[PDB]
Amino acid sequence: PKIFNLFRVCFISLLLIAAVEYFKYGTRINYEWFHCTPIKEPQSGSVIKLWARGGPSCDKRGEYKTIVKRITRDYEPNDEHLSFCIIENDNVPPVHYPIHEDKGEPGYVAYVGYDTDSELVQELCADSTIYHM
Amino acid sequence: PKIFNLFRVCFISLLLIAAVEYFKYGTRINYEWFHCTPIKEPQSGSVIKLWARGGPSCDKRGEYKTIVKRITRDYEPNDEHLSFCIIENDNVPPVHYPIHEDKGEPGYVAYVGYDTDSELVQELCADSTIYHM
Amino acid sequence: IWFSFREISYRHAWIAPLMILIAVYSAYFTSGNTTKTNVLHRFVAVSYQIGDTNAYGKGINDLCFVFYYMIFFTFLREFLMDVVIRPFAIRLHVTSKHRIKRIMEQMYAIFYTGVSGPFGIYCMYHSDLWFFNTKAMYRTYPDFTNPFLFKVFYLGQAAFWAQQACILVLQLEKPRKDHNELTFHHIVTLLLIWSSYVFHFTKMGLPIYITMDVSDFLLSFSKTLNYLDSGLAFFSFAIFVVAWIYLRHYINLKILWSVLTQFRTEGNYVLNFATQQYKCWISLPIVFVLIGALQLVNLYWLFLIFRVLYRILWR
Amino acid sequence: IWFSFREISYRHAWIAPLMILIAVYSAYFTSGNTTKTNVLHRFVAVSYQIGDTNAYGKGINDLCFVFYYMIFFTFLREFLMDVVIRPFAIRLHVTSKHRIKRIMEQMYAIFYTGVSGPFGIYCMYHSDLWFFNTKAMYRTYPDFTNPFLFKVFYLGQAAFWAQQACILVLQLEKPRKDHNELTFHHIVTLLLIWSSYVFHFTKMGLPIYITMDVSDFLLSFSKTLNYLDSGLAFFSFAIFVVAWIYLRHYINLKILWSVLTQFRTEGNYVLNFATQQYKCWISLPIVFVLIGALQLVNLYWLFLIFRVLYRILWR
Ligand SMILES: CCCCCCCCCCCCCCCCCCCCCCCCCC(=O)N[C@@H](C)[C@@H](O)C[C@H](O)CCCC[C@@H](O)C[C@H](C)C[C@H](OC(=O)C[C@@H](CC(=O)O)C(=O)O)[C@H](OC(=O)C[C@@H](CC(=O)O)C(=O)O)[C@H](C)CCCC
Ligand SMILES: CCCCCCCCCCCCCCCCCCCCCCCCCC(=O)N[C@@H](C)[C@@H](O)C[C@H](O)CCCC[C@@H](O)C[C@H](C)C[C@H](OC(=O)C[C@@H](CC(=O)O)C(=O)O)[C@H](OC(=O)C[C@@H](CC(=O)O)C(=O)O)[C@H](C)CCCC
Repeated sequence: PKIFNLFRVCFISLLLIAAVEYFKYGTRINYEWFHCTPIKEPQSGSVIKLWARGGPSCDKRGEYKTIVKRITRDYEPNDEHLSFCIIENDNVPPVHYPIHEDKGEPGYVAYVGYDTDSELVQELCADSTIYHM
Repeated sequence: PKIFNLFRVCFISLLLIAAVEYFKYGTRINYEWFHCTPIKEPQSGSVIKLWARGGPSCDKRGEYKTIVKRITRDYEPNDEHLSFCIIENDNVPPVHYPIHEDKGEPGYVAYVGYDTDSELVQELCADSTIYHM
Repeated sequence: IWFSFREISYRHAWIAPLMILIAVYSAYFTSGNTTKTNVLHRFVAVSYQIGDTNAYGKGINDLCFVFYYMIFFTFLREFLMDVVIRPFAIRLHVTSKHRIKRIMEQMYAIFYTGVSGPFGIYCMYHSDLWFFNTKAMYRTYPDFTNPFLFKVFYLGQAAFWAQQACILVLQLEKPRKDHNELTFHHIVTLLLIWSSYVFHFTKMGLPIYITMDVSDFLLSFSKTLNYLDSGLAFFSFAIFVVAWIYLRHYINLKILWSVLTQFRTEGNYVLNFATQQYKCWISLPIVFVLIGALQLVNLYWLFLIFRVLYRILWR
Repeated sequence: IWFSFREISYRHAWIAPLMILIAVYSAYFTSGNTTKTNVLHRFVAVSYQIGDTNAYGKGINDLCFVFYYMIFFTFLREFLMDVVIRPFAIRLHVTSKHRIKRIMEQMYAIFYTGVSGPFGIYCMYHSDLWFFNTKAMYRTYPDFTNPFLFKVFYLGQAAFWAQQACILVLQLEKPRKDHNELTFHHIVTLLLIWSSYVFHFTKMGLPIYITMDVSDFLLSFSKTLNYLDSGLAFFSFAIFVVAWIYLRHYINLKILWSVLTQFRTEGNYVLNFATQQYKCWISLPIVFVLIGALQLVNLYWLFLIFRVLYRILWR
């Protein structure tokens, strides 16, 4: 009557079940990490250009999430205050990327800089609203 | 010469060190979870109003992150396509909340809905740009 | 009554699970709301009904249901075995220890499989999977919801096999029986059931339930006819070997070939973590490895069956 | 040379660490770039220099440096102990086993503490912490960077105490010595050092290094004078008990009161996970509990010291 072996195997099995359920939940809520890769493009000084590119699973939601994550994780508003804009491609469906590596234009781009050069962001975002952070 | 006890204690100590370093890193990159609490406000039908409220550590960056996380985690663009706007309070510094529970106006608000009622979002975001997702 | 309960629980091992089941059912049925708003409903019944249609979702009340019916199958095994088979296997002239224990086990297997085989065939009859069609096994993949009967069948099979595994772990018998690969087979079975349910591959798993169940029924019937020393046992063994060959090997090679071919061709084959579309190039090796492990274990038993046929045809 | 190496490593335990140190230093110094672009620099030197000022950051090369100097202190302990103390403790008329082992240990402690005490006092002299000022201990809290000498001192203390702990774990001696609370003290010491460095409380930790070091120096000197049977040992014991009372209890109650009072009043006291501001109402209990545990362990030893003074004053 190895009661402890039963307890240990049930315990392990429940941790396996919970680990797999957390894997499902975490990959579902953090799916843009797997499907979208950020593409930076320095413009001049501190400003860069953001967009994400993947397959069909990198939708507009994934691009937006990737861009805002890069904005809020690569710039420190405590050191210096930053400035950015999000520009949407309205000639594009929410799901628009293909499998193969010839993908066209992104659904979202962003220009991000520090307030030390805010005129460049202002003249680089044509007439899109600029968010301060 | 209990070599295995030394190995086990060193192993445990390194896992302690790594767990604490991951705690620091994760609480630093996901700080808005601790400092900002989302405040929803249903308007009519499927649309709601988003903002976050906390102490001085809930800056504009934290509010923006909380709002976009709620937008991208409470609405499913695969089921139905959504629509939203982000509205900034420009009469407010990036760091503006006090310790006590009398905090004024947020630095960011958002109106989010489904495309089944997109006219309500359009007339509820006055002249702010509307993002599709 | 401590000594009386100890003696009863020694003699009748089903009294404690019967008390648990009786208590839970009486508490649930002697009440008001018998719907999902009761706390005992997650144990007694399947939860997560989508609206008021016939399609159920998944959650943690699935674990609660599986655990409660592990308790139920623990009760049923002992109660049925003792109360029914004792009289039946004693009024039949079987005089031994090994003979009585194995006729016990194979008659219980005959009963359970006779219940669960036609059940599975009825579940596969009211769908497009009818007659082991392998395309309806992939067309509408993500399958977050299952019908009522399909879900209760699936989860009852999971509870039965989980109870078998925990009995195998919590030993109450001499383990040494000369067939150890059974532990590996039980591990593979629980992994298959659980991963099949969790990753929305239940339509893919139903044919395997059917094929393993019918083979188990025929094999147990043949071994019982052997135990009774009937002389009609060889006809049953021939029927069993033909049905084993077909239903296990032909159908499961068909399913394994279906993986390789129509896993990539039917339905969605672009990975999507947001939409929970796991049918992709990554999970194809996992699916193939699990079913191939099951089929290797079955091929071993086919070798044993051919060995016994050999002995029977030169001795 | 297998037997020769075995005999040398039995007799001289420092030969293997000396070989490791010699190899690493020769590989690092017989090269080109001796700056941070070398792979051995993260072991030989402290890394993460902020630009070209005198302030260093934190990272994983800190762990590499601590490990390499654990190896260095393992070498130094055995080599110094044997080669120097053997001759010194033998040309001095000490004839016993317990006497020779403890004079060994206390003379090594005297050497190490004589090096590390003035070092710490010099580090605390070139800052605003001068003379146990407890406000400069909190004003500029987040303290992500430390000066060169401050960092090398801090991490050398960490490496020395980590080596002491691993020696305590990897036993090479009869453990039973009648003082077990030493294991708890060593656990608390490593927790304090590591959490002090990781959570940017290093200016808060420097006074404790100073106060424990000077007390260790005086205590080891008094115990050595006891071992040599000098007769001058009682004067040294009185000096030690006065300095112990002051430097440990008065200063560490001052620091514990400083926690409760000026943890909340000096510098930032609003928690900020983004700016790594951990000085808040949450970490105040943690800091107080750790330092209070250290002070309870010290109070126990004060009881023992008073007990010995009692014996000396009625016997
Ligand atoms: C992008 C990343 C995402 C990742 C995504 C990843 C997702 C993951 C992938 C998604 C997965 C999807 C997967 C989908 C699949 C879903 C599956 C769902 C559930 C399905 C599983 C169900 C599990 C059921 C399995 C079972 O049921 N598994 C079980 C079925 C399995 O475990 C049990 C098997 O049924 C075992 C069968 C063994 C057979 C042998 O045993 C037979 C012997 C050799 C002969 C016979 O048996 C004996 O030998 C008697 C011995 C007994 C003994 O052997 O000890 C004795 O004497 O007592 C006797 O032989 C003799 O005796 C002859 C004798 C006389 C003669 O012939 O002359 C002689 O010769 O000696 C004859 C009958 C005498 C007749 C004389 C005519
Ligand atoms: C929002 C959420 C975020 C969370 C945030 C959270 C963040 C976390 C919080 C942030 C934390 C911040 C924290 C900041 C702090 C930073 C700290 C950094 C590092 C600091 C640590 C440094 C560690 C050093 C500690 C040490 O060093 N710790 C160590 C120092 C510690 O471990 C070791 C201690 O020094 C041990 C001291 C023990 C003393 C006794 O021992 C003395 C005995 C009783 C007497 C004597 O000693 C003997 O008794 C001899 C015995 C030996 C024996 O006892 O066995 C023998 O005979 O052989 C002998 O007594 C006799 O013998 C008399 C004899 C004759 C007589 O009197 O007539 C008699 O009477 O019998 C006398 C001298 C004879 C003289 C005759 C005049």
